Amino acid sequence: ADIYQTPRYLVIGTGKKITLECSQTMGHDKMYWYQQDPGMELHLIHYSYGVNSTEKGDLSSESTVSRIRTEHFPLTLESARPSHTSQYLCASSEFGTQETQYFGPGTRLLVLEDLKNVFPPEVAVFEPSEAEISHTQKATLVCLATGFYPDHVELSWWVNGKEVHSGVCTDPQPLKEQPALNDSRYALSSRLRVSATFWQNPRNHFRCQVQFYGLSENDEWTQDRAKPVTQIVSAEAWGRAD
Amino acid sequence: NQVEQSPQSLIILEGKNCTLQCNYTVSPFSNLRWYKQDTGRGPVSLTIMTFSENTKSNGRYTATLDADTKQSSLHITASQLSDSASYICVVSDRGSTLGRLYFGRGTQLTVWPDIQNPDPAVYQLRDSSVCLFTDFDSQTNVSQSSDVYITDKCVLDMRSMDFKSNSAVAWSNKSDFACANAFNNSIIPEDTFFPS
Amino acid sequence: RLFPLRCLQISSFANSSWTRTDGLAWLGELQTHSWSNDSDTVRSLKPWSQGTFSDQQWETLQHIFRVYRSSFTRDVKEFAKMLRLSYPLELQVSAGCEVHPGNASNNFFHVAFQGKDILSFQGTSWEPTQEAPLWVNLAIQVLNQDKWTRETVQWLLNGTCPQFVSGLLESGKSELKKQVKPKAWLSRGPSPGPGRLLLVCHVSGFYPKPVWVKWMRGEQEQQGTQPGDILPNADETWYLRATLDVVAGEAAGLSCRVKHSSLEGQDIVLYWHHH
Amino acid sequence: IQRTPKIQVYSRHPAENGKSNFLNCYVSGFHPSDIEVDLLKNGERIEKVEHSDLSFSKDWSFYLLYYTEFTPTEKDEYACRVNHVTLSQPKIVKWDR
Repeated sequence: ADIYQTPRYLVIGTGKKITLECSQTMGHDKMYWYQQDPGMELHLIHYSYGVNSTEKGDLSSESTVSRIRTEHFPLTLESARPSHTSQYLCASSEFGTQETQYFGPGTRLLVLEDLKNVFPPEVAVFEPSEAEISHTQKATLVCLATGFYPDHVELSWWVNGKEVHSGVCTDPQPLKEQPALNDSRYALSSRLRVSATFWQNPRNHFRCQVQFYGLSENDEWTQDRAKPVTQIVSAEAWGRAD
Repeated sequence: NQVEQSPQSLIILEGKNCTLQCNYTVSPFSNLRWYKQDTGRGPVSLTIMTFSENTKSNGRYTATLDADTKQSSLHITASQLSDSASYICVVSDRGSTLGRLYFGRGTQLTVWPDIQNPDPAVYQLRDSSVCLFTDFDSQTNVSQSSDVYITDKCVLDMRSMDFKSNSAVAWSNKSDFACANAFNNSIIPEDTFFPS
Repeated sequence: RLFPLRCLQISSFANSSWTRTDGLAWLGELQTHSWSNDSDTVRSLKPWSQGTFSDQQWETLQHIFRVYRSSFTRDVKEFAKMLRLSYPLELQVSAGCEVHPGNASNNFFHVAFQGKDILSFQGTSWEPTQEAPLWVNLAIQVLNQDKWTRETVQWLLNGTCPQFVSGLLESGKSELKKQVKPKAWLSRGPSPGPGRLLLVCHVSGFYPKPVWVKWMRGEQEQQGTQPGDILPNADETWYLRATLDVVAGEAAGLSCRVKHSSLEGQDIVLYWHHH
Repeated sequence: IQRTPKIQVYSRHPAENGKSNFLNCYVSGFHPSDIEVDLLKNGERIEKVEHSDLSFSKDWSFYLLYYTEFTPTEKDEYACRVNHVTLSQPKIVKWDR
C-alpha cells in the first residue's frame, strides 16, 4: 500500500487532451494536487476532502479534478498548452497525533506545438581500459545513450540477467547535444565499476538498458522513419579474458 | 512568501555535520515540518512539531523550533552521500485538516565524497572514442566545452569494499580528438596518469 | 440570588463573501459587554465591567477573542464545502459559567445551527446533540483534532470564567443589589363580549426582574389571570401587564396585588375603579 | 424562515396628552436574525429611533427593543411596522392607549 502516478513522463501536442492519473491504496480521505515549475516552491492547484468534494487553491489553473472513489483523484487538461509544462505532484494525508503528508512520484509534462521531431535513444557500451585494469585492479564500464528527444528517460545496468545498483553513477541531468537550440537533442552517460576478476571472467554478461518515453498509438505519425514510440533500447558486452 | 529559508545552497564533505534555517511570518501558527525532496522524486516528511514540542528526531535528523522568534532549524549528523537533496520547510496554520499549508522555496544540499586515496588518471575506452577521467578528490571541478561533449562529475559507490570514486566522461564525433587533450578546459591535478 | 455569566455570539453568512459576527455578555439580567462586527475591541457597558482583572490581563483576553472571531469565520466557510451545506447559514454560541457559594462552579458552551442545538463542550471534548444530523459527526471529528483549541476552551471555562465572575460580583456589588419601586394603575381594554368587560392591571418601572402579580377577590386568588410577558424598558427596568376577562359588574369591586421586593413588605393593592 | 416575529407596542409612563414620554416597540421569538423595524408617527417613519443590541432567548430565538422619545396628543396615531422573511406583507401594530 503506497501512492502512485502514471505516467512518469508525458510528451504531448498542443490542443489535445491530457489526463494525469493518481491512485491511493492507503485509507486516506484528504488529497492534494501540486504543480512544481523548476527551481520553485510547490504550488497547490486542487484539493479534496473526500468522495465528491473537489475544491481549488489559487484563482488561475484551467485544470479540473474529480473524486468519485476514495482511491482515485485524476487531473485533467481539456486543451493542452505550452504554458502547462511542469512537474505535477499528487499527495494524501491522515491523523491516527499530528497530520502527515504522503507524496507520489509525480509526472513530468512537456507540451509542444507538434511532436514532429521526437527521437528515441541510440545506446552504446564501452569496454574497460587495460591500463585501468593493471594500475588500479578495477574496471570501469561506460554506457552512452545519445541523440534523443525529449529528455524523458530512465537508464539502468543489468549484470547476468539481474539489475544492479552498487557501483553505478548516472548523470542527474541529460546534456544538450546542440545547446542554444530550443528543439535540440540530448545525451546521457553512466558508469559501472567492478573487480579485476569479475570483468576478465568470460562468463560474465553486462547489459545497459534505457527506457524511453515517447509516443502513443494515438498520435498521428507521418514520416519515412519509424514511429518514435515509448520503448526500451539496449546494448550489452561480454567478459574478456585477454 | 511568508516562509523563508537559508542558505540557498551549500556543499559539504561526507561525515560532516550541518544545519539549515527556516523563518516564518504565518499567523496563526499551528505547526511546522521539514521535507526531504530527492532530485526527480516526491517530498518525504521527516519531522512535524508544535509549540508543545521544542525538538524532534528521526534517525540522523533533528529539528528544533523556537516559536517566540518564529524560527526553526534542521541538523543533519554524520552526513552521507544519500543526503544530497532539496530540503523544504512547510508551516501549517491550523491543527486540523481545516488549514492552509505554506511552502518554503527550499535549500539545496550537495554532499561530496571524502576521498582519502586520490589516484587521478585519464583512460581511453573502445566500443567496436570515449575518454574517462577518474579517482580525484572533491577539490577538482569539471567544466564543459563545441563538437565535444563533457559530462559533470559523478560519485560512484562500490558498497562491498567501502570504496567511493569520482568520474567524468568526454567523447567526440571528431577525427583527431584524443584523451591527452580532452579535459584541457578543466583544471586537472598536475599529477594525472596518461598511459597509452 | 444567583448571577450566571452568559456570553452570546451571533454569526450570519448570507453568501461566502458577506458575513458578520456580533457578540454580547449578560451578568444575570444586566448586559455588561458588547462586541460588533466593525469594531476590533470589546465595548464595556458598566464602569465595573472589567471586574477585577488587570489592564494587561484584560488585554491578552481580548486578544484571544480577536484571534477566535476571525478564525471561526474561515472555518465555517470551509465546513460548508466539506459538509455540503448551502448558504444562508445562522450560527449561535452561548458560553459561560455560574459561580456557586463555597468556591464551586459549573459551566457550559452550546452551539446552534439554523436555530437548533448541534454540539457542546463536555469535560475535554466536543460532543453532538442527542438527535443531531449525520454530518454533525464529521464536524465533531474535525473539531476534536485541534488539541490546542480544546485545552484553551477548557482553561477558559474551568479556570478563567470562574475567576472573572468572582471579580465582577464584588466590583458590580452595589448595582446588583439596587432596588427600584414600581408605579401601577388600572384601565379598561377592548370588549371580549358583549356583555363582559376587560380588566387590565399595569405595573411599570420595577427592578430587579423577579415579580408577582395576580387579580384578587380579597384574599382569594382569582385564577384566569393572564400575565403578559415581562417587557424591557430602555433604562433597564421592566413592565408587566396582567389581564382578567370578567362579567360587569361582578366585579366591581376587585383587587390587583403586586408582590415585588421593594416594597419590603408593604405592597400595593389597587381597587376597581380609580381612573 | 423558521419563526415569525411577535410584535407588542407600549409606553414607559401612563400617557397623559401633552407630556414627555417614551414609546416602546418589542419584537421577539423570531428566526433568522435579518429583520427591519420602524416606528410610525401617523403614517410616516420616525427618524430618531434607537434600538437595543440584538440578543436571543433560551430557545434560541431573537428579540430586540426599539424606542423613541415623544409627546402624545389626542390628534396622533402611533404604530410599529416590522418586516421579516416569514411574512409576505409588512405587519403594522397600532398603539392602544
